[PDB]
Amino acid sequence: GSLTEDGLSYKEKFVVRSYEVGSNKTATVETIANLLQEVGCNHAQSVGFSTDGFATTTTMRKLHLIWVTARMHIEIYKYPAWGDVVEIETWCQSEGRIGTRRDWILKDSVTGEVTGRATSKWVMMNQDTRRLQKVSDDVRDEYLVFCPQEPRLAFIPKLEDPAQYSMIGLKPRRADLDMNQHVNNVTYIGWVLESIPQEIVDTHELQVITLDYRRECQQDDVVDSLTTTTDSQFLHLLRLSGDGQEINRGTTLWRKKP
Amino acid sequence: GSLTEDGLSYKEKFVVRSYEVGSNKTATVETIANLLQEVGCNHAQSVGFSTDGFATTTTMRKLHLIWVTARMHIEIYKYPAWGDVVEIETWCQSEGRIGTRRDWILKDSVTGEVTGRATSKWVMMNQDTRRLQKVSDDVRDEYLVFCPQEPRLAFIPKLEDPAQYSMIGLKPRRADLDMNQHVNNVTYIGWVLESIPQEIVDTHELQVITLDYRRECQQDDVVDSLTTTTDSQFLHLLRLSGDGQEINRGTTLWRKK
Ligand SMILES: CC1=C(c2ccccc2)C(=O)N(C(C)(C)c2cc(Cl)cc(Cl)c2)CO1
Ligand SMILES: CC1=C(c2ccccc2)C(=O)N(C(C)(C)c2cc(Cl)cc(Cl)c2)CO1
Repeated sequence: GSLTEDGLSYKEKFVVRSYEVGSNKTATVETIANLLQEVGCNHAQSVGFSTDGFATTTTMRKLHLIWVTARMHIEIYKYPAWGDVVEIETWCQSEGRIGTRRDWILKDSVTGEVTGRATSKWVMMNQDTRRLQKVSDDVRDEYLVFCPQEPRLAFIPKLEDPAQYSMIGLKPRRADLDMNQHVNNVTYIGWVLESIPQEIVDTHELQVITLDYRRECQQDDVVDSLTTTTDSQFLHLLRLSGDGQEINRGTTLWRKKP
Repeated sequence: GSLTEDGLSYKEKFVVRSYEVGSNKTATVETIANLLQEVGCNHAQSVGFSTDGFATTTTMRKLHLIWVTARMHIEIYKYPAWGDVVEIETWCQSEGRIGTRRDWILKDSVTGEVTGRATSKWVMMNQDTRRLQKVSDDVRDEYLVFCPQEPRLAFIPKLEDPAQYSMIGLKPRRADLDMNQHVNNVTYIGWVLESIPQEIVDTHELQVITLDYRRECQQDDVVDSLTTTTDSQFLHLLRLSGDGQEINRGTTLWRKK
């Protein structure tokens, strides 16, 4: 991949792999989320951020601050097949003192058609206290020149008991942990979807997913995935085993297979 | 990637991805096993096999047979870092009537130094009955021309109760199922390693894994991973939760970091 002409966005091509696809021989939404993160990480490395975190700025490192996902919104018009080339363009925008927003456009590299779009909201957290805080001038100074400064946009209630559907006792595997031994953001997507009935997954494609991130799942945590029906639309809640804390809430929109 | 000069092997380069690495910022053994499968799948497609199975020949389709892994043996000398370029060469050889053998060599793309090797034995079976079939002349005729004909080589007891270590209630998620709707062969590797104590994983690197595949885990099955100590060496057993039907047995060899 590489920075675009103006150095304010980053493009990368990916060949969809045999193990990245599900029943339809098309990329899973988990694969798409992984590719989105990869092109985001590669953008960060191309403008000189260190590999030790997600675009931790010098001052963020001294103050023990990290970027964490508040929200992820993905819309897929067409999932690319095994062996297809997808091109993903990504950029990051400052959102004043609240945090940063990373956006993505997915294209079929052969046709140039837009096959999907994504947007994510990231906030700053003290890595030690897990408390959120406003982006200071000092931190913004260290990344604003890498961001388009005119707007460039690619583009949830709490599930009530009883849930219509559930998948309980979901556990992180060592493969779900990133370099920092934190649960990968993409695992949460997989967990949300686990409580959708197989009959829906077998006959529908996921068109839209919106996830709110409340709290991390640790390596030794156990998670329950809860789903209620609200094209089919669902409301989602991930919470810790034992009526523990909410970790995620979300919605999905599914379209009938063709 | 592409077929090599003589058309009897396939090479592909991979740039190791951010999410493919663990603690040391080097590729997981699960990532390496996935890349091995991918370069194997891409070889199959380059010599004309369709995506509907793992290199199902015309006659295998008529007889309702598929290739399944009987045994996987991987040795890693050096796990490549995030952003490193690894080159994998792969080829397939007939094993008389027993089945096929796919081998892999992993190299540092820049130095040509061999960083790993793998070999796998694959057998023909009806997925539903699990009944094994010796490779007939008619099936061999449909793939032998894509294989080197002279040998080219890249290069287990049942755990007794009680196991020293265990991880119980392991269940496949939707991402663990392949395009043909069965549990990915790499999931079994992850499950085996789940019962290795954290203290070993934190201080050691996996140098060797040998897995014997006894029968498939279905989408709704629940698995127990059992490990006993035998450089540290372990014996491994994956069995169905409840009835204790054997799914896999294996051994691992770990070196200090
Ligand atoms: C400085 C910065 C950038 C950033 C901004 C402009 C250019 C490159 C990175 C950035 O993308 N950040 C976030 C947190 C959005 C990010 C997202 C992703 Cl999926 C990967 C990385 Cl590794 C990081 C925040 O901090
Ligand atoms: C015909 C064939 C080939 C084969 C033989 C020569 C050239 C290409 C494929 C082959 O590789 N087979 C196995 C089953 C070993 C294989 C392994 C892998 Cl990791 C992927 C595929 Cl998709 C299949 C079996 O049958």
